Amino acid sequence: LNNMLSQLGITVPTGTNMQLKNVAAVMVTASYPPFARQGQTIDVVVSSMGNAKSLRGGTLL
Amino acid sequence: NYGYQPLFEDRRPRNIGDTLTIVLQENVSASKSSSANASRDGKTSFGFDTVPRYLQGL
Repeated sequence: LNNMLSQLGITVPTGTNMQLKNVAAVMVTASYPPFARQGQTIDVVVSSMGNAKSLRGGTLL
Repeated sequence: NYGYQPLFEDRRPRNIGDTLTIVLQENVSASKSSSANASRDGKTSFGFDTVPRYLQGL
């Protein structure tokens, strides 16, 4: 999250308190199809990877 | 326009001209030693203080 914020233009000081609740770290997996052309779309699977309770209404960045 | 830049990946240097911090912490220490010694003593003696008569010839 700090990497993303820094990339966007906001530098959070280091060694500071930060406890979020609406964010989860996920692994995304997909299947590259045959003869795939750039611009097309595929379906992805999103899976939690640490101590999260649910991904009910989330959005993948 | 700069190229594609990831979002969650750490800021690592990737091309010519990027900067990177080095933390110089060097600490080397080597040593060696050896020795050797030797010794030898000797002391012999013999003395006939009072010789009997029948041995005076020897």
